[PDB]
Amino acid sequence: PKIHYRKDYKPSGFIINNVTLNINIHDNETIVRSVLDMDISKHNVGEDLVFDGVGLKINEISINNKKLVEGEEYTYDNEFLTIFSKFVPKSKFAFSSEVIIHPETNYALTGLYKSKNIIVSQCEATGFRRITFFIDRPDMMAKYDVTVTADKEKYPVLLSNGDKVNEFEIPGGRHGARFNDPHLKPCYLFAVVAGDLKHLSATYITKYTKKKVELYVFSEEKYVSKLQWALECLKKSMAFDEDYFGLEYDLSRLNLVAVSDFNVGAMENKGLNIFNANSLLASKKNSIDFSYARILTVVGHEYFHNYTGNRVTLRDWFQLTLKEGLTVHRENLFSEEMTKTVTTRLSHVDLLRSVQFLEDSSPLSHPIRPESYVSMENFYTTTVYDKGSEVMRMYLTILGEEYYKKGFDIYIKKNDGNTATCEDFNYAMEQAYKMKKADNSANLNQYLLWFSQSGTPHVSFKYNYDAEKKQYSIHVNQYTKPDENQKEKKPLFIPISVGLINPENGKEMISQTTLELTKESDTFVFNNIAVKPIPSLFRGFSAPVYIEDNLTDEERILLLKYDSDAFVRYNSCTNIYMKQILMNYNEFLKAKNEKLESFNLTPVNAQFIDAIKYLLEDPHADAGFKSYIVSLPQDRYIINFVSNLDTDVLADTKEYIYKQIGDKLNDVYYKMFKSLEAKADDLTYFNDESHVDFDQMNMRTLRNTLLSLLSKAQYPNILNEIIEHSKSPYPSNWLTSLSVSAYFDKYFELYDKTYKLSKDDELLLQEWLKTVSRSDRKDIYEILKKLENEVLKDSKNPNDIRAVYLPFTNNLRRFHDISGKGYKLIAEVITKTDKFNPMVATQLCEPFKLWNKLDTKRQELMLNEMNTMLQEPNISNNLKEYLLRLTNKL
Ligand SMILES: Cc1cccc(CNC(=O)N[C@H](CC(C)C)C(=O)NO)c1
Ligand SMILES: [Mg+2]
Ligand SMILES: [Mg+2]
Ligand SMILES: [Mg+2]
Ligand SMILES: [Zn+2]
Repeated sequence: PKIHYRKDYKPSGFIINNVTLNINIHDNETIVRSVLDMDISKHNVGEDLVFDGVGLKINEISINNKKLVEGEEYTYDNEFLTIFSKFVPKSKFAFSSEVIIHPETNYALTGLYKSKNIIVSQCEATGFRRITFFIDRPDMMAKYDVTVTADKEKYPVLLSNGDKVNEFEIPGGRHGARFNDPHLKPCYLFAVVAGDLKHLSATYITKYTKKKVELYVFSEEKYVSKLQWALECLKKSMAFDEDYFGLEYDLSRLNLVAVSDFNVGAMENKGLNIFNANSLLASKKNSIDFSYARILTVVGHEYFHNYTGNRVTLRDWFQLTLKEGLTVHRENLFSEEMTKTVTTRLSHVDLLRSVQFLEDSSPLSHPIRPESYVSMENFYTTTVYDKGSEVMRMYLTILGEEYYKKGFDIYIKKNDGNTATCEDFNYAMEQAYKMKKADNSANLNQYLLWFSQSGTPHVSFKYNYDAEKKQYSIHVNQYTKPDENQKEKKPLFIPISVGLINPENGKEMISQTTLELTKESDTFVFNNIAVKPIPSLFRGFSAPVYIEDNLTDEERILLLKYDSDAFVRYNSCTNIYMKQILMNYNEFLKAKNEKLESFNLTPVNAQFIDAIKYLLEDPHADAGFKSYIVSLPQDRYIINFVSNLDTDVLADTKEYIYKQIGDKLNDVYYKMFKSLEAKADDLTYFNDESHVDFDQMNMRTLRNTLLSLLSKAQYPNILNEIIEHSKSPYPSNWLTSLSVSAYFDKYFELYDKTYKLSKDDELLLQEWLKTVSRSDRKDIYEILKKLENEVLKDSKNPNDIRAVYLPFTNNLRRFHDISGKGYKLIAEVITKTDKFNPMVATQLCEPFKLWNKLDTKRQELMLNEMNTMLQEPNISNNLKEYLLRLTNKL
């Protein structure tokens, strides 16, 4: 395989200053004419001029109006256009090409493609080369003049980046529009859209310079009614970047556009952000609650890239985390601010410690700045994004808000209009650190290990209290497991946000403080500690690590009830559940393997259950928080703690724990389910697509979590409640009625009822598909076949394929059926999908990432299917690299 290495970065021998494009859309072809105004750089050594260009049909090639001929002045192999050096000018020159491409058959959704009746582009990372020839790498920055032409009836709205400088008619019922983007950019930020689009618009006035910006949001006509919340979230995003970061938008217009067929969430093309419709479009009668959160985060994310990615871009793709990690951190800050609910930060932590920790213990483990790749696309990972965000967030923890803001401003100004590297960011943060420490010898050189070292650190603690001296010590150790990336792991700079709780009264004993652990181990000592405390460690989840608190369950319960920090409270609960899960798992496992006729199970701690009841009954405690405490840890979290995991044993473990707690709490759960109804399902704001009450949404979440618990329990007459719930105007509620009815004969009636409610809205139907797919049904395999035949059919829409299959893959009992039939079904979907969309096929590989954590029969079955996929003729480079890495061959 062709391997690119971070250390081998070199600047190009060429410069592209201006790009002038004419994109002429017709029914069965698009013609792209492109002039590149180029020059020779100071790094040039008279090399051949090599352009990326994939799947292009060449009409003509010229340099300075001299036609070039295949075999004589150039070669083209369908991937690279090579202009022999004799024909490459030695000073400024014009390169012209005209190629033909076919969006109407581009089902890979990269380059220029058709999504329903909209023509749209996706260029990040390597898509621009599928539109026209270029030196397709992010350090090749240029200014763009783009003309789009098309049939006017079919494609009345034409957009590209930047200012629309002209619009004109063309004979034969066509028309054109010309765009000028004045900001230098890499080609990955180019976009064009053509469609029969409708819009909502508003004018935003910037805070400092009072610049008028016209905001447009666009969709197909059918769904124009679903654009309003996106527009509001854009206004919120713009205000937040002004208010926190002092950053103002930099063009007269910003367009956001929803398309039905999109590989991921959205894309930050300058002035022309393009979204998966599931991440831009909602209405309260037609969307579940989680859509509102998702749109807020994704709009925010793309908007924040306008500085972190666009105005300051990447030197090379190994720097991906510099824009994605930093943008996710900005997006998280924004979301926390907008929602004002503690469950926001918790949700980010839950995702990291489940999916990202799994990745980091897998054969796919990489540092947030990888050292190599074959397909850069396989590095758009939860590591690069979510661990990257936690690495970006630790700078804020270490510096505090004022000095963090200073460092960020150093970075953003210094590198404006240019490329940057992770080192540039660390250098800016290090300038702030020196100022904070008032010591120009302080440095953050150790911090760089967070970019280069893979794997999750393990941090463990020991405590000692001397009552005569009123003196308390916290001794801390860190360990990272050696791996394929580093055989010897070095200690990191780990910030440990800490409090100390008095167990006698539940109160805070110290000003919160941040311990800076820089060695493999260290002991932090506190004086004037009046009684033995219970430590409150890694407040806010202050570093991306495995925490071993070495606390008793009695101490954990005291923190769950009385600590101030939502993460420590949640983590203390998590830890009590993990101790129980591992103990019961081992009990069940021994019983199974020893074929015992009788055995014991350790009961769930009765004081913990009493604590759960106390919190649930507190009318002043948070509804969202409550929903986390009655839920066991996610399976992907649990599996980080078990080797050779028997998934059936784990399923039996979780069922036993849930049943123990419900046997004590179900009546509490029912009383709460009823008592929360009035406030949860209040219709204030039901017609207001500009405002969401996130606390009220967390109440619905709690109700729906409780309803699931009671339904699984067969609580008496709960079917009555399920049927009433299916009549609620909130889709979150009526789709929950379908999933919780899985435990009853009424499931197929609710399946039909909710289908009819869902089938006329593309996105609501996809949410119905997910609801069916995750249903806890013994007959799930026959239900999947019914979805395939009756609803999915031949769809190539990634959202339809993902909706049908991914939730089902999280069904611990059924997906991991010891026959292997679950593994076979998903492997067939992967292979099928790879024939037209390699990026989506690699997404669908997700359940296989934990293969080497499973018991040896399941390991063998997963491995069999992975190797079968690898044998498929014409397997994509994306899928083949992924699977070779995952199976320890690469
Ligand atoms: C964790 C993670 C891995 C890969 C991709 C994503 C995010 N979904 C997106 O929409 N990502 C895009 C990538 C573009 C190249 C489409 C993004 O970062 N938009 O800013 C998450
Ligand atoms: Mg082609
Ligand atoms: Mg997010
Ligand atoms: Mg469709
Ligand atoms: Zn992004």
